Amino acid sequence: KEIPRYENRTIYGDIDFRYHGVKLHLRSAKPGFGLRVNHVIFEICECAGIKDLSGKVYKSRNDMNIAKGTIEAFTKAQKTLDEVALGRGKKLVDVRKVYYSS
Amino acid sequence: PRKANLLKSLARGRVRTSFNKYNLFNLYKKGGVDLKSKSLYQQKWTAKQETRAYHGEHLTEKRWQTVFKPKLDSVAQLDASLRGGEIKETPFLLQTFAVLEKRLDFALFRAMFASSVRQARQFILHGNVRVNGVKIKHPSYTLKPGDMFSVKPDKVLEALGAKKPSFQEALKIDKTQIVLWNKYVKEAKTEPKEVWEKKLENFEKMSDSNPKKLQFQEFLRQYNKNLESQQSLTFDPKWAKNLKYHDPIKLSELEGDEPKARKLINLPWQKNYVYGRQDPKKPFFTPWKPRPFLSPFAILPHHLEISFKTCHAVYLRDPVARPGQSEVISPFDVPVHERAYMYYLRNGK
Amino acid sequence: FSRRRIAYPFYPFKKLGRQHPKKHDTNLKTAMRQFLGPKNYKGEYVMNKYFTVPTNHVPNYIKPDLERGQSLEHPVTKKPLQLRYDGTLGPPPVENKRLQNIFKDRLLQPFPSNPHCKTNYVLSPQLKQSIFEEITVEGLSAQQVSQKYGLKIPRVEAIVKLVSVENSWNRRNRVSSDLKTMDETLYRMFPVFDSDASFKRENLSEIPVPQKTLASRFLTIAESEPFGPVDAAHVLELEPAVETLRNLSTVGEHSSGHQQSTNKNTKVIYGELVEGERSQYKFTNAKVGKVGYRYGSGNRDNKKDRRIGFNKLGQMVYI
RNA sequence: UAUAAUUAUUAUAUUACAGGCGUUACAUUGUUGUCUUUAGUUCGUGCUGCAAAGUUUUAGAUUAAGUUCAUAAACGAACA
RNA sequence: UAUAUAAAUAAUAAAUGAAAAUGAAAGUAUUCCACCUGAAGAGUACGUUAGCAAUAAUGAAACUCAAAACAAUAGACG
RNA sequence: UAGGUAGUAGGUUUAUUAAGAGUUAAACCUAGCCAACGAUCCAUAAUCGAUAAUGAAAGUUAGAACGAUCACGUUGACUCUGAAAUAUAGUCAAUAUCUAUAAGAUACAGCAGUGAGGAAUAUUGGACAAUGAUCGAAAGAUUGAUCCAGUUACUUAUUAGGAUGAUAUAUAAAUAUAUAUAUAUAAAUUGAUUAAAAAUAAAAUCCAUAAAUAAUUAAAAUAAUGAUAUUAAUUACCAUAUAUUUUUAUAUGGAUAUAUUUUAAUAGUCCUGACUAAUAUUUGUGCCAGCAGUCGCGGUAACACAAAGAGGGCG
Ligand SMILES: [Mg+2]
Ligand SMILES: [Mg+2]
Ligand SMILES: [Mg+2]
Ligand SMILES: [Mg+2]
Ligand SMILES: [Mg+2]
Ligand SMILES: [Mg+2]
Ligand SMILES: [Mg+2]
Ligand SMILES: [Mg+2]
Ligand SMILES: [Mg+2]
Ligand SMILES: [Mg+2]
Ligand SMILES: [Mg+2]
Ligand SMILES: [Mg+2]
Ligand SMILES: [Mg+2]
Ligand SMILES: [Mg+2]
Ligand SMILES: [Mg+2]
Ligand SMILES: [Mg+2]
Ligand SMILES: [Mg+2]
Ligand SMILES: [Mg+2]
Ligand SMILES: [Mg+2]
Ligand SMILES: [Mg+2]
Ligand SMILES: [Mg+2]
Ligand SMILES: [Mg+2]
Ligand SMILES: [Mg+2]
Ligand SMILES: [Mg+2]
Ligand SMILES: [Mg+2]
Ligand SMILES: [Mg+2]
Ligand SMILES: [Mg+2]
Ligand SMILES: [Mg+2]
Ligand SMILES: [Mg+2]
Ligand SMILES: [Mg+2]
Ligand SMILES: [Mg+2]
Ligand SMILES: [Mg+2]
Ligand SMILES: [Mg+2]
Ligand SMILES: [Mg+2]
Ligand SMILES: [Mg+2]
Ligand SMILES: [Mg+2]
Ligand SMILES: [Mg+2]
Ligand SMILES: [Mg+2]
Ligand SMILES: [Mg+2]
Repeated sequence: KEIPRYENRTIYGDIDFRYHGVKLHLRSAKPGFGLRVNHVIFEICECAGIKDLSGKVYKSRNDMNIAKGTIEAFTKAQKTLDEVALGRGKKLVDVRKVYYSS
Repeated sequence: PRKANLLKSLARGRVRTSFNKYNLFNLYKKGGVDLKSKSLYQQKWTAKQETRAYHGEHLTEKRWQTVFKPKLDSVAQLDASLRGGEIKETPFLLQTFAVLEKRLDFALFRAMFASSVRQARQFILHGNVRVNGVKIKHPSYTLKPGDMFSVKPDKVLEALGAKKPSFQEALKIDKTQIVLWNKYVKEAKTEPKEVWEKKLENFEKMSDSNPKKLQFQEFLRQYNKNLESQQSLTFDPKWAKNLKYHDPIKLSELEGDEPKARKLINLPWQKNYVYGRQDPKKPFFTPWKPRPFLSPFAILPHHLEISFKTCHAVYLRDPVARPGQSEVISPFDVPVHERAYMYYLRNGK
Repeated sequence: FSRRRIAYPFYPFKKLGRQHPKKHDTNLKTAMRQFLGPKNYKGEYVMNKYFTVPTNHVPNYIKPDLERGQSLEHPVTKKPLQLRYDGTLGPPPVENKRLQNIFKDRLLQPFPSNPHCKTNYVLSPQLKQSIFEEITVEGLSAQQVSQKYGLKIPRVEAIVKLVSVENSWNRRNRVSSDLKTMDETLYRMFPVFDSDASFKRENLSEIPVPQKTLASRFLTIAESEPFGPVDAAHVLELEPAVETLRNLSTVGEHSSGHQQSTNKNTKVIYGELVEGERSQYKFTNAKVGKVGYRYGSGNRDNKKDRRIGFNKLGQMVYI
């Protein structure tokens, strides 16, 4: 599949998606934060290219369900900035990127 | 600190902040750090082993954990947009072991004043260093931007110079040197033609590698072809007779007396001074020469500026992490430091 | 799957087999012997290509991956040698193409497994002397020197201070031949810094990242609405990045627009000194509530974070 | 082979065991009886379920027979 | 006796769910009340209250253990 | 613990105090007051911080140590001084001990120390030199407050050696500068016959420092006063003159025949089936001896018991 990443580093915003019995609470991270997440999610991220993340798993902690849930969450739970702007008719600006611009 | 117990063991293969030949070979054969087929704890453990082996070997883990600072330092370039091209990712987590670089021990080692951080520690504790003109005996002294520190020049020459051979080692080396020189002259005198032609053949292929090219040219032009030419590196038979055999070395009477044994040695490349101990008063190999296996470890840090003319350095700033380059010098790739960083964040939980 | 693995070289090497019971050798030891080569009567491993030190301003770092572990070369011919069946050494049957062409980045990289570490450039003595003169003799600003030569302001200040030390050590005629040999040897060990070349020049547009700019923020505004760096500064409540770059350009000692006269408005009284007194007193005004030692403060003497400092003479003092 | 040498056997000893239809088919190899001339037992790729699994190996019929058709996530294959 | 609106029933989409399944809810939300925090001890002992009585309400702790429990799958068995 | 309260809730006056107030004493009324968001009663506890521990944080714990507040000085009540005492006063009551046998004295919750209790917590130490406190016009006197030292690894920090290092012999005609020195002899500890090591580990070599002895010897304190104290620190000859981040050199007078004292380095403890880092194998017992935080291991394959080799943490 294809996973959208914010600056090829982290997810867009926070995710609170539920897979069957697994409650995935994932939140974005600062540059250079590191993967401070459960080992299953850490492996999925390291293979998918995510470098900074933070989250906690609630209710069931079955490894396989966690892996399926996190892949799905990346795929559909999150939404890119461009898609939000287009469907909204508004402009979303990254303050960090525009502060360091020319 | 921790006692040096099997620092340079081959089986473990750990790389240390040292110029030692065994350490160099371990670095040579390490072939990266294996992290496949390991549970996340095992990967974290291997990373801590390797990083702690290199960075802060002498620091106790409790001290290191207290010193370890979660917040890392990085620099952002405004001119990135001016170039208008793809930018290299910033290696943020290569600055995990950057706190140790303020210490005077690491500062000396990076500045190529001591062969090892342990040697830097001993230099500091023995009163051979001065920070801003104040002599500091404590290795753990932390430095500030714009600071100066100096080391006694003799100590630096000892660190970066070859080991001084003992009396009997030098005497043996001289005896065998005379033995081989006598062979060279005898073979030159017996069949001068073949010796000269092979000497010229060696002269031809030199690849700007040794300084004997200009010596040999001066040798020839000193007495051969002062004004004549050939249509020059020409053969002469006089030098064969001019060569004189050197007297042998008893090695049993000359022992126990350096001045007496030193008057007999008259080698063309070593006159009136035994091998290595030209001036025994100095602690290093006199005349001074770089120590063996110095090339792979000679690195110029960016956070320090060094003047070997006077063994003075300036602490420009703390190491930083620019796009595509990290100022912390380490033989471990970014993932290893990532695993180590996430081990120490939770105290190894 | 974790197991203890002896750090055998990844590259192939001859492994000892049927051996005399009174040898007591190990595969690691023979690997080192193969890598180093013969040790002569002088204790020098001449064959190993890393025994010597480069004199051509190109660092000679380890390339185990590219040379497949063949570290032996003729000292003069500088051509590869490998062990044969007979136990002697000689040219390899084929030439290693990877060693033939090496990228400049790999040349400057000392450690094979870390491509983020590079060795800085040694500035020529002429460049240091020119910087010294321009700062002192010509009375220019270190900002100008940094801009022309591409160095940082801390670097140029370090250059001038070290050159002053060198001059002092020189007019005392203290520098011996050994130090000159050391400098000559190490000078040819690292590349020289060419101010003309752009890719050697160091970037001068570097800013420390404030904690707040590292935190992501997002605003939803009319698409037409233009958003610029200054608006980002307002919403992030930070000084504009260009302005911060300008500010740090003036913090240099010799840089333009520098002044440190802020602490010149405190009432300080020096007590009178009479004969025989071994000390003098300075009295500095300090407002009540802002001066003195707190009552009931924390006692970290017996804790892991105890404060340890140094005095003027350098003695370790429990601050 | 040229009275000798070598070899093979025999006899007498001894360390040394050999020997056992003694126990254990509830330790076994091999073989055999009954279910049994009974029609069952499994694998590769695909698909379904988060998964153990399932499918194929079946609605309905036919055959001595998962034999052969009809529909069907199934398409084939192996021991029968 | 075709057309529209309400209610019940039965089968479902989406959703929820550990699944079986629910499907004007066991879905999307809001408000209020009651109850649960491993098994065994135990709704037991003691106290109190009320009843003619059988009893009803309230209701512990000590000892022991890494158990205990639901849905569904594949066999074996009847 | 389901009802509690009876000066109890309130009103009016008088009395003491500087003062309001059923706070206390006296008189007359009203019939109230608390209570299932927990009264009354019972048990427990000294309380808190800009203090200590922990966590991402809200929080949770301790109340040792620094500081703040309260109560007590064997137990209970009362009284004079004062603005303030139910005072470590006194009286009285109670308890235990002692000698002087008396309306007698003491009560180590002041310092040091002793017996008991306990798994467990120190010297019957030096000085008022510094900061305070008391008396005195002052000189000064006292100060177990306080400052120091001793026991204790209870806690924290620093130090507790760097570089080099896999063998020793014998041979090598009798200064244009060479060089990949090359041959024979002997030995080679534990495990093993190669990815099975112990092991640069050891020995040996080069160079330092600690400690000792010599000189200076500040500063805590000045007018003088130093318990700590055999002070820390510096020089390894002392000091004067010159250049000068410091450092160092130049060179003069004081003692020697072209120097200027000596000099090293012996870590314990836990674990190696998984959670959990630790593959180099071998021996003993055989559901016994035993191990174990959880799963569990041991009845002849024990990676788990007891050990050797090797290894992994903390130090
Ligand atoms: Mg799991
Ligand atoms: Mg393991
Ligand atoms: Mg038998
Ligand atoms: Mg029989
Ligand atoms: Mg049978
Ligand atoms: Mg059988
Ligand atoms: Mg699936
Ligand atoms: Mg069937
Ligand atoms: Mg559905
Ligand atoms: Mg729900
Ligand atoms: Mg439910
Ligand atoms: Mg009942
Ligand atoms: Mg059990
Ligand atoms: Mg069931
Ligand atoms: Mg059946
Ligand atoms: Mg009144
Ligand atoms: Mg009253
Ligand atoms: Mg009354
Ligand atoms: Mg109550
Ligand atoms: Mg109490
Ligand atoms: Mg509290
Ligand atoms: Mg409390
Ligand atoms: Mg207290
Ligand atoms: Mg009292
Ligand atoms: Mg008492
Ligand atoms: Mg009282
Ligand atoms: Mg009394
Ligand atoms: Mg006492
Ligand atoms: Mg104790
Ligand atoms: Mg006093
Ligand atoms: Mg400690
Ligand atoms: Mg043996
Ligand atoms: Mg000393
Ligand atoms: Mg044990
Ligand atoms: Mg056994
Ligand atoms: Mg165990
Ligand atoms: Mg054992
Ligand atoms: Mg052992
Ligand atoms: Mg150990």
